[PDB]
Amino acid sequence: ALLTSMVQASQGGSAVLPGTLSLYRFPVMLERTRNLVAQLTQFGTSLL
Amino acid sequence: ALLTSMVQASQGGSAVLPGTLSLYRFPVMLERTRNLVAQLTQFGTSLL
Amino acid sequence: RLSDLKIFSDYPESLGNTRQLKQVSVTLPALVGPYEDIRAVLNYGGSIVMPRGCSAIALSHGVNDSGQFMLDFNDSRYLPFEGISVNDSGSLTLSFPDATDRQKALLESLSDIILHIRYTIR
Amino acid sequence: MPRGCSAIALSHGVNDSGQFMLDFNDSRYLPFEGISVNDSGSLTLSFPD
Amino acid sequence: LELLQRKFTNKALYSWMRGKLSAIYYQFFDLTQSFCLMAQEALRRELTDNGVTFIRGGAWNGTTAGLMAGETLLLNLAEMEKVWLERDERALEVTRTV
Amino acid sequence: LELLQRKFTNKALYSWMRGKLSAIYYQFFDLTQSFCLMAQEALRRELTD
Amino acid sequence: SISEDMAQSHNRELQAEILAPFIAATLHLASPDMARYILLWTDNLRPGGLDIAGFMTLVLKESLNANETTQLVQFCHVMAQLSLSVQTLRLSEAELSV
Repeated sequence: ALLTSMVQASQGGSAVLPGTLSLYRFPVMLERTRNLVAQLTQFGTSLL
Repeated sequence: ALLTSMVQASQGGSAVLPGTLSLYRFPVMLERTRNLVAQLTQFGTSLL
Repeated sequence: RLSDLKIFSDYPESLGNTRQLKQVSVTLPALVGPYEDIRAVLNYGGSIVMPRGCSAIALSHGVNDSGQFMLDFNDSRYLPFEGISVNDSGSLTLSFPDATDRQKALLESLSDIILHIRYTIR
Repeated sequence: MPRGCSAIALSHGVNDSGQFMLDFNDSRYLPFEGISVNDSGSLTLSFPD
Repeated sequence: LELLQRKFTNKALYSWMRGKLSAIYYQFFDLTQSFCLMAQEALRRELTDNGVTFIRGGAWNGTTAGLMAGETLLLNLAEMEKVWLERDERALEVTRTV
Repeated sequence: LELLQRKFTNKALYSWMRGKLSAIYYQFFDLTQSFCLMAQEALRRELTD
Repeated sequence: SISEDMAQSHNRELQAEILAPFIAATLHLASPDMARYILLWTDNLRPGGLDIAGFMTLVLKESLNANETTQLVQFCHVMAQLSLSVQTLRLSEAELSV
């Protein structure tokens, strides 16, 4: 009688580049990035 | 014994017309288009 | 030179040590003819990283000039010269072009230069 | 008190408020706001040098 | 089978709903693409660089029957916003009397 | 089986939709990470730390 | 969802694209593309001397139908026959398009 099993392999992660300086103060950038990450989360949910 | 298969055909894509110039500056137009695109995405999800 | 002004010594060592510029204006008490505009440039020659275009201003009328349409301290964008440490080793340069030349008479009529520096203490 | 809302600086001294502009509709607390009038504390004016 | 045919959500209702939604989607896509185009024109005017192009077409691809067309517009608008943020600058002011 | 193959939401449609969404997600992640980095730089400048 | 302006246009492909979703809804077709190709086939057939433009003009009438009801019902009957035959044969969309 045969059997089967799952196999896993080593996986890596992303890296971080040095950032850049914008022109607006902190709260405006915070809100913009919040909107962008909300959009990204919606995309991920649809993919799943 | 009979069998069946899927058939695909060549498909095209949309084109781009020259744009027009509005009266408002950039960020407000950006936000309006963002709202419209969000509505379009909701329509697509409902269709699916 | 900025550090040569000894601004840091104008107040006690307490109350905070992080003192940075917030706004710079400049007044030129000189006789200027009607329908004539002064032309000057104020520039920062330091080495601290700055947002684009926030390191120099232009001078047209020279009466408490700030180089702006209107001055709004609640602006969502950084004001010119904002964030510069008052103890910096850099220098501020005032340049009058074509003063040999067209701006000769106005510069002869010039008495001195006055700077208004508004900064914060934390 | 909230941080930094316990002292102001005097530069010109003509109805000075120690601010760029005074806006009573500010989202942040004004200096000395919230002090009970019947408090036992004292206000100190200091002239250095 | 008879009960299945008399259902409130029978075949006819679903067919009509998806037909109407398909028509609405088809018109809304044109409207939103026109909006994106005028936004891109505004950005081009702001940067004084006619060479930047972000709406490259192909959003409505027949393979997916036009679905998830809006995602491409969202990505293009995000790229537009990033370009505007990175290349923005505070301009010097000059007044001249003639 | 024949009906299953002729469906509107057949295998090909799902494959194409998920591939396109995967590409969009891959690019959007880079965009939003860059945005977060500039926000963090702005905060660092604000706190002078 | 129609207007006289597209009735006078000579682009029959655009008219087929416009009318596809409603035809699909009224015939229980799988997708709007199948409806568009069925419409093109019917236009090639010309059942009662009516092309796509003739049908679209007949729709845009305030019941001013003396004997054109015969043409309208004949066109609709031919369309229904074609759609039913395609559905029975289980013809794929790719083969029909080709």
